[PDB]
Amino acid sequence: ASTSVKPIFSRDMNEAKRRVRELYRAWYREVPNTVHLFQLDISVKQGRDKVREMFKKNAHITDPRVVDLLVIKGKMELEETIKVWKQRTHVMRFFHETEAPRPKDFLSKFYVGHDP
Amino acid sequence: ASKVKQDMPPVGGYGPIDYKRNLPRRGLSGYSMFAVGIGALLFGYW
Amino acid sequence: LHHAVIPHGKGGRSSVSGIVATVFGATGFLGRYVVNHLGRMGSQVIVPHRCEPYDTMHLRPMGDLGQIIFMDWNGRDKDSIRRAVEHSSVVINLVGREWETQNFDFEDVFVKIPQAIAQVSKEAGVEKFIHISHLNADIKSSSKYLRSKAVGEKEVRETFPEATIIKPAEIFGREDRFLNYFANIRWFGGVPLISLGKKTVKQPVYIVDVTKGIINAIKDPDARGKTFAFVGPSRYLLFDLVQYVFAVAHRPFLPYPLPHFAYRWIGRLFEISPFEPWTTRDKVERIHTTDKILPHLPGLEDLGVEATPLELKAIEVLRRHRTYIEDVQPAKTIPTS
Amino acid sequence: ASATRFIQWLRNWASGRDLQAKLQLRYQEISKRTQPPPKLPVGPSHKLSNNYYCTR
Amino acid sequence: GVRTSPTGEKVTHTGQVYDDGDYRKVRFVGRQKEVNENFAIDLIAEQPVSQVGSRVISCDGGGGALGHPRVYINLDKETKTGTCGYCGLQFRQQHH
Amino acid sequence: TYKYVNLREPSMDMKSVTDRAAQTLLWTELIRGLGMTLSYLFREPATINYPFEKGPLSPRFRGEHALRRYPSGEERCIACKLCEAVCPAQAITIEAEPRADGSRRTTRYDIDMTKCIYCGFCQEACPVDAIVEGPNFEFSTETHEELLYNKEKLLNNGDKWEAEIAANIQADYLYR
Amino acid sequence: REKMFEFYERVSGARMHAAYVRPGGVHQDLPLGLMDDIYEFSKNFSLRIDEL
Amino acid sequence: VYDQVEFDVPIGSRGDCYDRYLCRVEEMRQSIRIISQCLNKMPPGEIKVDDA
Amino acid sequence: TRPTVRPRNDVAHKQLSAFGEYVAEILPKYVQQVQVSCFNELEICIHPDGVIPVLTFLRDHSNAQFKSLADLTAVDIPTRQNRFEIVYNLLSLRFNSRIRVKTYTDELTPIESSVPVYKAANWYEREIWDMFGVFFANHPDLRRILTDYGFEGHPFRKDFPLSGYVELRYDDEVKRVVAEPVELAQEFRKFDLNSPWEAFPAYRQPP
Amino acid sequence: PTVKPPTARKFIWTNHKFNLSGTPQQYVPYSTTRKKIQEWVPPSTPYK
Amino acid sequence: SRGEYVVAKLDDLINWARRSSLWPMTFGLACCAVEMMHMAAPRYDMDRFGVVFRASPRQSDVMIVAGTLTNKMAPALRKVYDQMPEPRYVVSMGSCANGGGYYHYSYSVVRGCDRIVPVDIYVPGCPPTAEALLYGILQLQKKIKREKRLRIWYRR
Ligand SMILES: CCCCCCCCCCCCCCCCCC(=O)OC[C@H](COP(=O)(O)OCCN)OC(=O)CCCCCCCCCCCCCCCCC
Ligand SMILES: CCCCCCCCCCCCCCCCCC(=O)OC[C@H](COP(=O)(O)OCCN)OC(=O)CCCCCCCCCCCCCCCCC
Ligand SMILES: NC(=O)C1=CN([C@@H]2O[C@H](COP(=O)(O)OP(=O)(O)OC[C@H]3O[C@@H](n4cnc5c(N)ncnc54)[C@H](OP(=O)(O)O)[C@@H]3O)[C@@H](O)[C@H]2O)C=CC1
Ligand code: SF4
Ligand code: SF4
Ligand code: SF4
Ligand SMILES: [Zn+2]
Repeated sequence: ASTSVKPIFSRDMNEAKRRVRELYRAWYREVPNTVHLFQLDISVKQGRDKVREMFKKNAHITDPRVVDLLVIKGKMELEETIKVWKQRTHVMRFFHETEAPRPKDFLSKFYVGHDP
Repeated sequence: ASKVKQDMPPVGGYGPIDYKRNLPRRGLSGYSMFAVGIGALLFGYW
Repeated sequence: LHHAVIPHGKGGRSSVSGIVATVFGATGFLGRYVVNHLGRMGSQVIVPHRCEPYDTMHLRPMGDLGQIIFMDWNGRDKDSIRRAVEHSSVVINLVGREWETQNFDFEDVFVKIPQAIAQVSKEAGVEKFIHISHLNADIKSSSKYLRSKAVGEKEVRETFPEATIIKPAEIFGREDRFLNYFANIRWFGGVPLISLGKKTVKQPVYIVDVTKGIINAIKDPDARGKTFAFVGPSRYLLFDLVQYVFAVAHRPFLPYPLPHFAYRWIGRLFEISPFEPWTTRDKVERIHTTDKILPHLPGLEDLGVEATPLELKAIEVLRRHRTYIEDVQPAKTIPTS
Repeated sequence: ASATRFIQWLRNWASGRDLQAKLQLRYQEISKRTQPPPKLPVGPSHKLSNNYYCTR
Repeated sequence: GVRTSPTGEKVTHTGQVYDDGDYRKVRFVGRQKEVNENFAIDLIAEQPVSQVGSRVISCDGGGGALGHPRVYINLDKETKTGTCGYCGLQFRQQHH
Repeated sequence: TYKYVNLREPSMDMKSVTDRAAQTLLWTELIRGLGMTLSYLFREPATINYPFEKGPLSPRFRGEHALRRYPSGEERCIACKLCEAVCPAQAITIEAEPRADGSRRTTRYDIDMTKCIYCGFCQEACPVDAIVEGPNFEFSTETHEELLYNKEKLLNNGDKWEAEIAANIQADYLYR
Repeated sequence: REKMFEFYERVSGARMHAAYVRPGGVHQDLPLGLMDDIYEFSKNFSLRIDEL
Repeated sequence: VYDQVEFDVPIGSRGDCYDRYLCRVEEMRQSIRIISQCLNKMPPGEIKVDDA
Repeated sequence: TRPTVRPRNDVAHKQLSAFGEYVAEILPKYVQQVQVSCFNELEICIHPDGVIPVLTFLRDHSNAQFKSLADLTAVDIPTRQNRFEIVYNLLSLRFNSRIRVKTYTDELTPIESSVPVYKAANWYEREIWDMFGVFFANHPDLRRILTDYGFEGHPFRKDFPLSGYVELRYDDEVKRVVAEPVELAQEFRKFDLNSPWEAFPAYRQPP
Repeated sequence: PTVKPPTARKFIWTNHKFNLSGTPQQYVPYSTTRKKIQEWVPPSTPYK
Repeated sequence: SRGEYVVAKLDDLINWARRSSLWPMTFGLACCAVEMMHMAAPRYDMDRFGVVFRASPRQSDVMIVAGTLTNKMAPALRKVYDQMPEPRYVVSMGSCANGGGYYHYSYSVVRGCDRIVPVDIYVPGCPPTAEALLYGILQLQKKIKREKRLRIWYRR
């Protein structure tokens, strides 16, 4: 039927989850080299927490093909970092250091502008 | 009436335009060059 | 609010913050950070400068088109001050010098100039005035710098009663003359210290913390007419701090004792330079002044700023001083009050 | 164009060509910078009859 | 023409002028406010009315193809002149 | 039709082999290259003495923009906005209203000269020859803000350059 | 190249980005005297190639 | 109108940088040869389609 | 003939039509539609499973010999279930002819890499992945090629905004180039240009 | 121009100016339109 | 024999040397680099002004930004600027470098190189003619001639 689709790499979520955990391990081990190689001012703990935050925001996916593309993109991102195709500016773009904290409560948004 | 006037080639066209490669022949033969060089050495040696 | 100063946008480069700020002393260490924070949110910044225009070029990329305006000014010309403030809603005085020149002494930079700016700003109808003083300002201090700070602070409060006075501790940062000062002592074999760096406790504050505190003061109606003290989170012994500084810079640390009299001649010896001295008597007296504890004054937390630990930012400053495992060894902190 | 005959001979011999007949600098052979006005022709659709747009 | 506001700033031919409390006039300190002093509204008014002897007259702005699209102006009303919508020249029918 | 650029087999007789040996050992073809650079040394250089001398241009040259007037001094621009619609870079910003005398005239006419690609489409589109690209190309500035032209700047350019602009239009309008 | 930039400028008013060839033909007809100057340029160009 | 002009296509034999250099230099000569025909065969008429 | 009207070439139109039927007869498993345009361009529309077989036949068959891959690109059509149209433009030097082969895919369905057939396809498929987000299976080295490192999104999708979501500037406080949400001093001005009157009756669609 | 002088116009500059960038005569951009929204001005007297 | 006089004449000397020996680092990014190359070519011969054609970034005194600065390229341009020894100047050549130009509204383009580096001269055009660029370089020379580094130092 219309639910019978072509897979990317994983035929079901359990196969997809294995790839997620393999990608997470690769990122986890890369952070110490990245902090040293790019001479970042963040700690290894900060880098690894940022990695965990990025994986968590996609925890609600249940479509294996979507998970496949997330892993494919995550691996491209890792390769850019390991090969030093990125510069220090690209690595630090995950941390939004120059962006002021936008308000989140109703009142604070009400005082500043019109956006919800 | 004023006649039409626009940029056009002159009556009879333009003259010939060269385009083929032209690298002229110069100098002496190999025999002549080596003869002059060897003659210079001998006079210098003498 | 006049219709041109109503804030619009989302706080970015092309937004309208509604702030129109004249920043005196914008070309120095603290000034560059203040202008950058004003520029980020789309403020109109007027930058009077005494220096060459070439020396202000680093400020130009900090604002959207037309948002940074440069004017000539002279500290002794009240008309040049008036031209620069008469359209502003806030005036920030960051003017200062760590040494005296033939043309300007500590009384000029810290007393006469701040009073002239305050008086002209009041007459021009400027609403807010922010004046940077010093935590250790005091008329009994051996440092002439710190004595002038105390006198100037009193005159500003009399001239512009609603002024916000900020009294920071020694400030560290990339362009600071604090951590970089200690790092550059290594450039000579001797590493002198009054006593042995003991009897001096320091509470340095991070440059960005001071900048956020100043910016938050501009936006805070409560802050008008108050005096703040901006200090870091941890108090340190001057010996531990310098030892930590050398450890982060991967340098060999060789302490050796000295009293003030033998520490004043070295200060005098480099005061002979026709440029920024490496050190001076007054600089040594300030460095060896214990940082005052002033619990009757509000601080960074009253303005919603979390003081940044020195250990989190020392590498940022001192990485360039390294010769070419990160044990680091955090410096020992005096027990908190 | 203003080179002496000696310099003309020298550079012609060095290059192996008669450079003077094809100078790479322009003199008076170029067209006037003021020209008489043109009168440009009109295309085939400039007609007063048998010219309905649906035929073209 | 170019008049001035109480603050001393010149008023443009479009009527623009920063008011007393507008900070934006700080951009003119140590520099100048570019103002064009040939107000077209005053210049076109200096032109005299053409008297013509027909009900309809045409204007192309002068200079043929260097002017504006040719328009035809009705001159039946005797309580006003006929004005060219493109260049502002005025025409009036003589007698009738 | 086609030709071979490099399909000649060298002859292998003494006369020819020795000619090539002479070239290898006596550097003859290298000496020939020296002759060409020596010949150029004695040619007059092509350099003009800028700014006292100027590169030639034509009446069609597309340079700094300007707004024009009629001989009476009335503005030509009647705020049709054809220029703003056609501008490939969206470099033109226009606002308009009835003037005091009822005329249809702009109240804003801005060109961001740092968005402009100097294509000349605006002057092609203009039905009344109001906006033109004049002959000035020497208007570099020290600040970005100086290149954001408003209507006052553009009218001043028209009054400044009209003498030359009119002559250039007179020279090319029959090609348009 | 500088002289061929002049041909670009004389037909289009720009030395490089002419925007001259357009769907339907070209923007403007050649100015009078241009073909003569192109002839004079082309007459001497093969010598320039030979020097190269 | 490229099918109304006469020119030759230069062809290499070794497929290396030198043969590609020779092809480009020879293509410049052919362009001069084509320009010569364009100057002579330039017709009169309008320069953009007569369909407004 | 009419001086302003492009002349038709009926011989090429017939030749391309006959060859189009030829292709459809030989690969019925994959060919979904064959059409020839009024300016004589042949398009073969195929099921995406037929990429390698159809391209291989067109390259290697004696009566085809489309040795050159002129171009490979994608088109985004959001109204379709399979929004992405993948277009292969091939050239035959032997028969001095061109052909276009088209297939489709959605955001989650991989297409087979044609690098085995045309090594030219390597970078073209990286560009399609970068600009449209279409994944190509078994590509030797699939990664972004045109966008900035770490760039998020696929900017040639019809729903990606013209000016993007982020912009760059140098920040003096952190001494580096930083990325921030896009703000424009002048918003891009959308123009509504379409005439409300139909221009081309020949292309009218049923109500 | 000594042979073909330019046509005279009343509005043409009689005094040409060179590039004024970097001087006090430099051009400074600004919006040439008037304020678009008029704000309500409260009465200058107490309610009662 | 005042110090004002000596400082005044010493300023003129160093200003003369610096403007008379301007070594550019041309950042040829796109089309504008072609016109920059025509400024070095024989007709204009920038070298005759003391402006050497191809100079390494280590010895350069001025960076010419000739073309579109994309986001992917902005970090590399800032790196070159940071490595230039002082005194250093930036000339922004052409619409793209000035403010984005034709590509101002693109997702991938920096809207003017003055978001990345401070710019001393803006040269308008798309591209500016070789002569327009030369005019801009000569404008930078006069800007250097006006510098008063030593006079300001003397009055500190
Ligand atoms: C009686 C018998 C007596 C016995 C003695 C008789 C001896 C005479 C016969 C021998 C003649 C010897 C000639 C000496 C020159 C050396 C020759 C040589 O080595 O040149 C060949 C070299 C390689 O040539 P290539 O074609 O690339 O490859 C060949 C190898 N597979 O290629 C080169 O070296 C080319 C040069 C490379 C550098 C090019 C840049 C410089 C060119 C301009 C130089 C101008 C002339 C300089 C003269 C200065 C004089 C002060
Ligand atoms: C800064 C500039 C200073 C100059 C100021 C003005 C004065 C200019 C004087 C320079 C003289 C050299 C310039 C002219 C060179 C051009 C002449 C030429 O092109 O001849 C080419 C000729 C033919 O070569 P080709 O076509 O390959 O033929 C091969 C088979 N026949 O090839 C030949 O025939 C070459 C024959 C000579 C081969 C000699 C090999 C080198 C031997 C070294 C001896 C050096 C002696 C001179 C050194 C100086 C001492 C006086
Ligand atoms: N940095 C610290 O550790 C602390 C700083 N402060 C105070 O903060 C303020 C700024 O600190 P910082 O920015 O480090 O000082 P800087 O020396 O870094 O900058 C000083 C500023 O004052 C200007 N200035 C100095 N003298 C004069 C003068 N005579 N006439 C006109 N302008 C003058 C300078 O301009 P030019 O560039 O033209 O010389 C410069 O812009 C000062 O008031 C300082 O006392 C307070 C506590 C600690
Ligand atoms: S020249 Fe082109 S880009 Fe510039 S304003 Fe005119 S139409 Fe727009
Ligand atoms: S300049 Fe011309 S095209 Fe543009 S609005 Fe004015 S009249 Fe219309
Ligand atoms: S400004 Fe114009 S010529 Fe220069 S790089 Fe941009 S598009 Fe090309
Ligand atoms: Zn009219």
